[PDB]
This record gives sequence, C-alpha cells and structure tokens, in this order.
Amino acid sequence: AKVTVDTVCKRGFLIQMSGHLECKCENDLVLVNEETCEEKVLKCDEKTVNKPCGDFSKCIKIDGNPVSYACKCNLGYDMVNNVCIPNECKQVTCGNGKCILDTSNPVKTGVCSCNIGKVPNVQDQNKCSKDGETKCSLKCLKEQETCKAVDGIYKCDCKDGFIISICT
Amino acid sequence: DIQLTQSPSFLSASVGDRVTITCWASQGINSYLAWYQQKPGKTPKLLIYAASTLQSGVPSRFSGSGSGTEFTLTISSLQPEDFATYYCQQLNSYPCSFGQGTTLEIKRTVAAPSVFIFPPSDEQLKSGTASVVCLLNNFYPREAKVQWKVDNALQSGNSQESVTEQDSKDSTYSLSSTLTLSKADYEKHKVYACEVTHQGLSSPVTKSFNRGE
Amino acid sequence: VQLQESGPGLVKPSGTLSLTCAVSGGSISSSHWWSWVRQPPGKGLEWVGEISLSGSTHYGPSLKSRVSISLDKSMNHFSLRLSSVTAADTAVYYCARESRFYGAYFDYWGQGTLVTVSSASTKGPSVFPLAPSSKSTSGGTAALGCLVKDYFPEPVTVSWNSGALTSGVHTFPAVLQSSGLYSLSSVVTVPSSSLGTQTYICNVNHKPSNTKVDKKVEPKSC
Repeated sequence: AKVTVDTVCKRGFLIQMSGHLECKCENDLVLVNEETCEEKVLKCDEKTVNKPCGDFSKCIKIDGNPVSYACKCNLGYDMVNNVCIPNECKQVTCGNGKCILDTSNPVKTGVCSCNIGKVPNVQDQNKCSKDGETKCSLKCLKEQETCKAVDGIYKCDCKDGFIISICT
Repeated sequence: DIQLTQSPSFLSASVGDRVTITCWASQGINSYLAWYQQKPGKTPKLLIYAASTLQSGVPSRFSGSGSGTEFTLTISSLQPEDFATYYCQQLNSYPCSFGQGTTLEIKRTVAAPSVFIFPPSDEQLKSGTASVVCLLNNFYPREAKVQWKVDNALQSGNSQESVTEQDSKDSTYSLSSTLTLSKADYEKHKVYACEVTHQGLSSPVTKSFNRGE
Repeated sequence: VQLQESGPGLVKPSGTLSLTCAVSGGSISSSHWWSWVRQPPGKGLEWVGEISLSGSTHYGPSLKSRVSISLDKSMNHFSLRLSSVTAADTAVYYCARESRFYGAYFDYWGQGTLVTVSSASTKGPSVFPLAPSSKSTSGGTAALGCLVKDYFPEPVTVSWNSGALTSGVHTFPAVLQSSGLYSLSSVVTVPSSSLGTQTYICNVNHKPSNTKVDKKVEPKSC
C-alpha cells in the first residue's frame, strides 16, 4: 500500500523526501512492490517468467510466433528513461525531485516530491525549484543511528560520531 | 456527479483592469481545478491547472486561487487579446465536467462605425435573387440599430445581421446586414438605403445608392 | 505533437457519427489517457469520453450506450463513434491529450471538426462579388468582399489571394436562411490606391461538398 514511517522495508531501507516516503533497495536488488526488494534476473526466459527484472518490472511471456520473453513494467507503469514509472508520471519533469502518486482522489494523479531543501514551486510548473524545509519523520530506533540528509534524501545513518554491520 | 458553475456568465472590463472569474464545484475537489481560454470557434487553450499553477507559455498576468468548492481565475492587467470565453474543468472523479463558461468582452471608448453598402452583383441578379449588403466597420459598443429603407419605406423580415467577434487589437466590432429581395421586387424600386443608429453617432447615418448606377 | 480530427461533417438523424483523431509530431503513447470533447453551437464544453492506452473507457453519462471510443496504437490515432444521433449531437468535436500531473486536464487539443445532424442534402455555395466602389470607401481605405450564399452544411473556409491576404479580413459568421441553407460574407479593407494594381480573389472552400470556388472581385469606378 502506502509507505509510512512504520513500513518495514524488506531487504531495503526507508528514505524521506519532501512529499513522501519510499523504500530504497540494498545492494543491486530491485523493487517487486513498494516495500519488498529481491534479486534481479539478468535474462528473461521461460525459467524467469514472473521473477523481478527491475523496479516494478518482471519477466513476462509475449504472444506471437515465435513467443518471446522480455522485462515489462507492472500494471500501472511504463518504461521512461530505462525505469518503470507510474503512468501518471509519463510526461512529468520535477527537477531536483521525483514524481509520485497522489491517491487521495478517485482519479489518481502525479505530483512532485523533492530533495531535502526544496518544495514544489507553483511559479515553475510545480517543479522542485522552490526553497523549503522538510522535517525528518524517520524513527531511527537503532541506539547508534539518527536521521541524516544524505545525497538530498533523509535516511537513517550513523550518528555524527560513528561510522559503519552496526554503526560504530 | 460534480457540477461546475461559473460567475458571472458575461463580463466587460477595460484594458489594464483586473478581472476575477469564479468557479463553484458542487463538492470538494481539493485544488484539482483547471482553466481554459477559448476564442470563438477556436481550440481551447490550457491556462492554469491545480487551481493556481500557471501552464508554460501563459503570461504572468493570469493567476488562479482557491481550494475545495470555490476557485478564482484572475487577470491582473487586461490586454486586448484577452477577450475569450473561459471554462473551468475538473476530473477528480468521473465523469469529467466543465463550467458553463464566462465570456469576457474588452471594454473600450466609443468608436463610430464606418458604414459601407454593396449593391447586388449582376451575376446574382441573373439567378433571380438580389442581396443588398450593408457593412458596419470597426465600432464599439456592439449594440447598433440597422434598418433597411427602400424608397424611404421601412423594411421588415427580409434582412439578417451577422456580427464578428471582437478584434484582438482595437476591440471593435464589425456588422453585416443583408437585405434579400427577388429580382422583380429589386427592380421595382430605386433608392436602397442603410440607416445606422449607434452611440458613437450624434444622429442616425444613412448610406444609400441608386439602383443601376 | 499535433492533434487532428477528421470524419464526415453531415450525419442523417438516427445515423452514426464517426470521427478519428490522428496524432502526429509525436506518439500517441506520450500520454496514457486521451479524450473527446464536444461543443454544441453557442453552448459550452462537454466531455464526451476517454480511453487509455490499455483500452479502459469512460463516457459521459448523458450519452448512455450510444458512445464508444477505440484506440489504434499502431496507427497513432484514436476514434469516436456515436450512434442514434439527433440534432442535439450537432457540435464541434475536439480530441485532447490528457495530462494527470496535479489533477487531470487536457494540455493538447485538436483543430476541432463540426458534425451537423440533419437530413438535408449537401450543397456547395454560390459565390458573388462584393465589388468596391465609392459606396465602400472611407479615407484611403476601400472595402470589398464576397457573398457566399446558399450552402449546406457548415463550414466554409474563405481565404483571400490563396491566403496571401489576411490583414483586414472579416469573415462573418454564417446565418441560417429560411430556406435551410447557410450564407455568409467575407469582407476585406485594402488601400484604395491599390485597386488598379492589385487583384483580389476570394477562395471559397466547402469541404462537405468538396467544392472550391475562386471569385475575382472587380473594382467599380462608379
């Protein structure tokens, strides 16, 4: 469903931007859903149908003679810049941010969620160009971690006086 | 379903004036309200979405405001080319709906019409019908009285008017009035006169011709 | 990206209206949703229906089971079909690309095509000159035009000198005569000094009858 501060990212971790939270996968894993990561198959064949080949994409059989196998985005997504994004985000550019879904209305619609420090700018097609502060909501319950701004996103990381599996 | 209602239906303001159109939704739609500009018989143009987000390529004098069931479209400094019908639109839940439209006329100083009259072509007379065309050119406001007199006899029921949309440069109107007669009735009279009454004329102006000259 | 409607402009009552929207300068897969909007004469905008790239359709409830919309991804177009039409379906039909970024709206539209519902037959127009004279000259400006009379159905396109003359042109909206045929006039104001040098031709084009007529307007010296 919708990722919150209480979502348990299976084989991933929580990140926060200006208008949403989402799970970020570990290693070279890919998203099978909003809160689950798995290994990515490298070649789609009859042995890898339905297995994940990317974020919100899995191998599927394509009809025809001869039949083929390819990495296709899940229902509700399409391939844009080699990544599966929601249909509502197809022609969307957010700037220093991401296009996410607003699902609060019967008609789902795409909005922008920005890197920490920016908010959508009504004077710039709602792109992530306006300065704005975002308070971090992450619960970094590990006794040695706190919320830090890493590469423009909020993320539980080692505190100001520790480094790297426990933060020590 | 969600019905949209705009107020007012018609609006007349001058160049440089600030105008505000109101759109009411029958139930809340958050900020997901769009605005369109449509010149008469032309393609609608998206101006604003998300109540106040200006679409690329739209002049900054356009702005929007509102959330829930009440929204406003504002043009901060009216320009002559801003005359159009403006529609709000929502698709927060099916079905999609529009407002009934607000027509915006550009108000300007009174301009008297230049009146021309056109006799029927000899090529049309060969077909048994005679059309006499009276032309009122570049005037404001749109209200005008155009009467046909045939040997100073007032006509009735044999004429039709057509008025152009406002000009996007000088905000004036042009009007054509066409008197239609048969060839026999047309050749039964001599003087064909167009009489024009307008606010920019201290007295009614008459443009006429003698049939055959 | 360009949107262009096309299809018959005259449908007999209870017949089927059929229009196609061709997308050029870009793919129809640039957006996932596409819609049809119509505008009856003198009335406001009405949402007719919508289709997605996956084939999902939504229609205006007023149209009931008379409306259908298809899409052909390979042909880069999508179509509209309206059955059992009445005069209430006479309207200019637009196609529109949908954007669902902070709402759901129409960011790209087509030219719009008119479809008149009537049992009257198609009739091409007669074009008569509105010759300039002393009765159409004010200042240094002379007015001349063309009378486009007795045609059905709408619309006609009027140009001057094959589109080379546009400034000063006024093509009046057509009036519906008592005979059931339309009529309009297209006038243009030009420098009266040029009436001996420059020739003026109006090009009247009636697509429903596939008739194009060119009338040279000769200047009167009276």
